Amino acid sequence: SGHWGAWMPSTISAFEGTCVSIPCRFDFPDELRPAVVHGVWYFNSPNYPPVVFKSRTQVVHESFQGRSRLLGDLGLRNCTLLLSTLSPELGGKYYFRGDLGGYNQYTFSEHSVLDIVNTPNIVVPPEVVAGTEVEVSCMVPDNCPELRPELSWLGHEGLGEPTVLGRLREDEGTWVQVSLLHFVPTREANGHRLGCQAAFPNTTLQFEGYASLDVKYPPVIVEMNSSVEAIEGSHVSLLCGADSNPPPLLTWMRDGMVLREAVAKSLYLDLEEVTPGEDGVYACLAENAYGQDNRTVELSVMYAAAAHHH
Ligand SMILES: *[C@@H]1O[C@H](CO)[C@@H](O[C@@H]2O[C@H](CO)[C@@H](O[C@@H]3O[C@H](CO[C@H]4O[C@H](CO)[C@@H](O)[C@H](O[C@H]5O[C@H](CO)[C@@H](O)[C@H](O)[C@@H]5O)[C@@H]4O)[C@@H](O)[C@H](O)[C@@H]3O)[C@H](O)[C@H]2NC(C)=O)[C@H](O)[C@H]1NC(C)=O
Ligand SMILES: *[C@@H]1O[C@H](CO)[C@@H](O)[C@H](O)[C@H]1NC(C)=O
Ligand SMILES: *[C@@H]1O[C@H](CO)[C@@H](O)[C@H](O)[C@H]1NC(C)=O
Ligand SMILES: *[C@@H]1O[C@H](CO)[C@@H](O)[C@H](O)[C@H]1NC(C)=O
Ligand SMILES: *[C@H]1O[C@H](CO)[C@@H](O)[C@H](O)[C@@H]1O
Repeated sequence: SGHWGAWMPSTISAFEGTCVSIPCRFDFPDELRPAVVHGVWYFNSPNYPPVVFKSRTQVVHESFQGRSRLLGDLGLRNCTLLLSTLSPELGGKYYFRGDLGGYNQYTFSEHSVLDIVNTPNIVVPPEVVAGTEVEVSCMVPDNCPELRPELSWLGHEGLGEPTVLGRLREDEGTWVQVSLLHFVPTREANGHRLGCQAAFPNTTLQFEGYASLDVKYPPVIVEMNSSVEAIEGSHVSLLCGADSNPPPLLTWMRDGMVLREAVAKSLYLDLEEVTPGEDGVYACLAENAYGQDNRTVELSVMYAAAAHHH
């Protein structure tokens, strides 16, 4: 109580070409009773930081000229800063310095890191599995009073209609715009391109961000031979194809014995000089981390080989 100190969000973000208001409050010993309260805003991009604002001499660095103005009264312990027409160069650390005349100048420790962005924020859970309810969100910074972002999805036709949460508060007292997608994805939703757009009315500013859904799903054996009727002594190739994400482990088996095994989309089982001893049921097993599938095929050597003398 009645102490040198400041209060501002450690981090804050805004769209390139827009504005940002950095909420700021500072305090000082009440015993001072200054007739006039002065202040200085400094900028550190990565020992001579450019001056954003300085009430004393009204000096403004060229990078901030006509792009920065102090909001709120310093006499009311309110050092809120507005930065306008933002460009990537303005990204960095901002800190405030109090000046109550005499030797009562004070550079406050707490600062604010401004992040300037050009794409909306799409949040997708690290593991998306088919058959489970999934939430996807588009987040957008909302710290510009003069310009409000309109949020919209791109290529969301198969995922259902969005649910707009609106302006939400995050930590440090900053704001975001959030829109949601709640859906149960099938295997078809794998690779689906998801896009979000942040547009500002009465401007030409339009920001787009895209992401691709990685949908995991169990194997479905889609390629499989029908009942094989082979010629004596011929060559027989059995093919088992499987569709899964991630790619499946394919296993050819007969009589409880693994004939061939490989992590692939398709797996061939080659039988040479086919004899009646090769007759029987062959099984193809497909499995990944999310499920399994299996089919069988009966091999029948029912065609006698013709003699071959020339
Ligand atoms: C330190 O000083 C700073 C600056 O002096 C103070 O910050 C200001 O505080 C005042 C309150 O004293 C605020 O003024 C209020 O603003 C409210 C804003 O809400 C409406 O107005 C907007 C107009 O641009 C409008 O966008 C908004 O949303 C509408 O549009 C959206 C899309 O267009 C849509 O999503 C919405 O649903 C809605 O339709 C609202 O309608 C307003 O409601 C109040 O009546 C009052 O005017 C300033 O905005 C603050 N300025 C800044 C830069 O933050 C700060 O409080 C001081 N600190 C202390 C401790 O005193
Ligand atoms: C946006 O509207 C403001 C007033 O609300 C006006 O000053 C400005 O010129 C407009 N910008 C454009 C590009 O029309
Ligand atoms: C099984 O099917 C694959 C692909 O359709 C084919 O290449 C292969 O020759 C077939 N096997 C037999 C014995 O016909
Ligand atoms: C093959 O799949 C069926 C269900 O599709 C299952 O009941 C059976 O146990 C599976 N067989 C093997 C060997 O995994
Ligand atoms: C600011 O200056 C020093 C900082 O410790 C103290 O005398 C006191 O906190 C004052 O507010």
